Amino acid sequence: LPFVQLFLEEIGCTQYLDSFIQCNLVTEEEIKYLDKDILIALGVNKIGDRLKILRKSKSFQR
Amino acid sequence: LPFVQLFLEEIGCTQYLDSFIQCNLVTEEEIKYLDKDILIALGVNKIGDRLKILRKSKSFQR
Repeated sequence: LPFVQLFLEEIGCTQYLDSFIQCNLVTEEEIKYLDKDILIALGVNKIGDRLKILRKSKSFQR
Repeated sequence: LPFVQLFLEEIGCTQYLDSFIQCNLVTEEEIKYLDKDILIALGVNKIGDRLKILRKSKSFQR
């Protein structure tokens, strides 16, 4: 019962829900099993925060 | 042994020398711990290849 929403809420990325669901980041693993260039492509050209998600994406260890 | 040019040339980043040297990616480690946002911010907004560098970036171990 994953909820990337609860995660994006911490990384203030409420505008990355329908964006992540498209790229496939609605899981607590997909983000941990992906890259950052995927986010930017996901539809988040917003340079900067993108780097944050990069680190947050790793927030998952398992 | 700073020769990222050899590696950047293998990934096709001939136009990332003065860019990498700016951020400090002229080492076989700096890029080993860099992100896509770091590259895009480095001066490579070129969406796409960025992901490649992100992958090759990991090409570095020790």
